[PDB]
Amino acid sequence: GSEGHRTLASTPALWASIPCPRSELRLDLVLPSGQSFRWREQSPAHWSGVLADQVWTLTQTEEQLHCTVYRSQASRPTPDELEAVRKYFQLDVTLAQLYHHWGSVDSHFQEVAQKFQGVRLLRQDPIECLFSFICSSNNNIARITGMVERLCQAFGPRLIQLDDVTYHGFPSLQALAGPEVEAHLRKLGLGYRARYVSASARAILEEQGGLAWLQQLRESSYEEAHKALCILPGVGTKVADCICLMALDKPQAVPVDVHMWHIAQRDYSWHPTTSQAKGPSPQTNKELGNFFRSLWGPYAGWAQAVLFSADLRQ
DNA sequence: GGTAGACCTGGACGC
DNA sequence: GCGTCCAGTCTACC
Ligand SMILES: Nc1nc2nc(Br)[nH]c2c(=O)[nH]1
Ligand SMILES: [Ca+2]
Repeated sequence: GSEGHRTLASTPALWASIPCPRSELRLDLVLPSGQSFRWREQSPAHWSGVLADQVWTLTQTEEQLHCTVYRSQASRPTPDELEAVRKYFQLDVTLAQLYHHWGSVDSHFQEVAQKFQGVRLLRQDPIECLFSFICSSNNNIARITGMVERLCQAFGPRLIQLDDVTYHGFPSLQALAGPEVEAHLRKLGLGYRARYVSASARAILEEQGGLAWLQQLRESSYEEAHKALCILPGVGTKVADCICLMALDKPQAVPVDVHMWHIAQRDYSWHPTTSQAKGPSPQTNKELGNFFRSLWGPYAGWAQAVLFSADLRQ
């Protein structure tokens, strides 16, 4: 009853709502689609994960997003805590206004969007977002998900346990920069990225100026932010774009990967024109990004999130 | 300035 | 049951 993961039905008094129609958000289309890797549908239509250093379970009805938080006396999320959720899902951004616009200038988008509504971008923590995507390169979402879980279990603060699940906060820079981290990460199965994580944490803490340097890029320009991130080991064009779009408030950033290349070729008959290469390469990937920006506008990265999410569900 | 190949690690084929 | 193919970043040499 009071044990295990909560469900809206089981612990009624332990849930607070926030107005949000499925047209503004679809948990099942945002949480497991490769933006954040820390949410799990422990119970049908109920997603659990760490949000703002606390564990939460979320579920939705046609017009409501139901939230419950596990902190001592179990109580309802307060108005402030709920505000943290609104911020995570960037709810001030009207997804219906964006879909209308993109669909107005892109007939193919209008078509896909008609069946994949509620795909918006999570506003993530720079650090969590940075190392999670360092683990993403040349990998698949399912594997990346386990790597990130083992990484947080081994180096992150222990939060609380529900059923046989112990939740952990994302490791700090100091922890990731500690001694022998790479070796431990390799036993955890991160492959060659184990080096990127260790090397990137130290680089940030010992050469770039620490956490302030990262949290800073958020006020800088996409052009600025993207160049800086590429300095870090394991952070190429894609990873840096994912970070700019999902954690540094650069909504025009467009991560270019195998999925976006397939979407470009199959749904737009796109081809590189300013570059000599016929396939993926540093030059062609940059062109594709510009292409999608030119097509969708200022919030091109968000539109990209819709097609990418839709391309996974296949 | 612009490419071939190696990288870790499993699922998903295909024979 | 096995050898490939897949889901980006970094460097050789150009
Ligand atoms: N373009 C793109 N590539 C990605 N890889 C991962 Br893993 N997640 C994403 C994403 O949201 N967009
Ligand atoms: Ca590939």
